Amino acid sequence: NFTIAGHEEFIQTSSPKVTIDCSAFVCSNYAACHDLLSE
Amino acid sequence: ALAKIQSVVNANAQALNSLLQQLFNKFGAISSSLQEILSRLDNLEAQV
Repeated sequence: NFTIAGHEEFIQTSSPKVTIDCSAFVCSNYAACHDLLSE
Repeated sequence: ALAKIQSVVNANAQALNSLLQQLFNKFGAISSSLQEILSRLDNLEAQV
Protein backbone atom coordinates (compact mmCIF):
# COMPACT_ATOMS: atom_id res chain seq x y z
CA ASN A 1 0.00 0.00 0.00
CA PHE A 2 2.61 2.52 1.16
CA THR A 3 -0.27 4.79 2.22
CA ILE A 4 0.24 8.21 3.79
CA ALA A 5 -2.18 10.08 6.02
CA GLY A 6 -2.47 13.08 8.33
CA HIS A 7 -2.82 13.31 12.12
CA GLU A 8 -3.18 16.30 14.41
CA GLU A 9 -2.83 17.45 18.04
CA PHE A 10 -4.10 20.49 20.03
CA ILE A 11 -1.46 20.62 22.85
CA GLN A 12 -2.85 23.61 24.89
CA THR A 13 0.50 25.20 25.82
CA SER A 14 -1.12 28.28 27.40
CA SER A 15 -4.27 29.76 28.88
CA PRO A 16 -5.84 33.22 29.26
CA LYS A 17 -4.27 35.49 31.80
CA VAL A 18 -6.47 36.93 34.44
CA THR A 19 -6.18 39.56 37.06
CA ILE A 20 -8.53 40.73 39.70
CA ASP A 21 -8.77 44.08 41.30
CA CYS A 22 -9.00 42.93 44.84
CA SER A 23 -11.29 45.07 46.92
CA ALA A 24 -12.96 46.45 43.82
CA PHE A 25 -14.29 43.00 43.24
CA VAL A 26 -15.34 42.76 46.81
CA CYS A 27 -17.01 46.08 46.83
CA SER A 28 -18.01 48.78 44.34
CA ASN A 29 -16.77 52.05 45.70
CA TYR A 30 -19.12 52.72 48.55
CA ALA A 31 -16.66 54.63 50.69
CA ALA A 32 -16.80 53.09 54.16
CA CYS A 33 -17.38 49.70 52.56
CA HIS A 34 -13.74 49.93 51.47
CA ASP A 35 -12.81 51.23 54.85
CA LEU A 36 -14.05 48.02 56.38
CA LEU A 37 -11.76 46.19 54.02
CA SER A 38 -8.79 48.17 55.26
CA GLU A 39 -9.93 47.30 58.76
CA ALA B 1 21.25 31.50 37.56
CA LEU B 2 22.50 33.09 40.78
CA ALA B 3 19.61 35.46 40.59
CA LYS B 4 17.35 32.51 40.12
CA ILE B 5 18.70 30.97 43.27
CA GLN B 6 18.14 34.14 45.14
CA SER B 7 14.63 34.46 43.82
CA VAL B 8 13.90 31.06 45.23
CA VAL B 9 15.20 31.96 48.61
CA ASN B 10 13.56 35.32 48.59
CA ALA B 11 10.20 34.12 47.46
CA ASN B 12 10.18 31.52 50.14
CA ALA B 13 11.18 33.91 52.84
CA GLN B 14 8.61 36.32 51.56
CA ALA B 15 5.86 33.80 51.73
CA LEU B 16 6.69 33.17 55.32
CA ASN B 17 6.85 36.84 56.04
CA SER B 18 3.47 37.49 54.64
CA LEU B 19 2.15 34.66 56.73
CA LEU B 20 3.71 36.15 59.79
CA GLN B 21 2.11 39.48 59.20
CA GLN B 22 -1.35 38.02 59.03
CA LEU B 23 -1.18 37.83 62.77
CA PHE B 24 -1.60 41.53 63.00
CA ASN B 25 -4.64 41.87 60.77
CA LYS B 26 -7.73 42.55 62.78
CA PHE B 27 -9.95 40.46 60.52
CA GLY B 28 -12.74 42.24 62.28
CA ALA B 29 -12.87 43.64 65.79
CA ILE B 30 -10.42 46.05 67.33
CA SER B 31 -7.01 45.16 68.71
CA SER B 32 -5.89 42.55 66.27
CA SER B 33 -4.09 40.49 68.82
CA LEU B 34 -3.90 38.57 72.05
CA GLN B 35 -4.27 40.06 75.51
CA GLU B 36 -5.26 43.44 74.30
CA ILE B 37 -8.79 42.16 73.84
CA LEU B 38 -8.66 40.13 76.96
CA SER B 39 -7.46 43.02 79.02
CA ARG B 40 -10.49 45.07 78.22
CA LEU B 41 -13.07 42.36 78.59
CA ASP B 42 -12.02 38.81 79.58
CA ASN B 43 -15.61 37.58 79.20
CA LEU B 44 -18.03 35.85 76.87
CA GLU B 45 -18.16 38.91 74.64
CA ALA B 46 -14.42 38.75 74.27
CA GLN B 47 -14.68 35.12 73.38
CA VAL B 48 -16.83 36.07 70.45
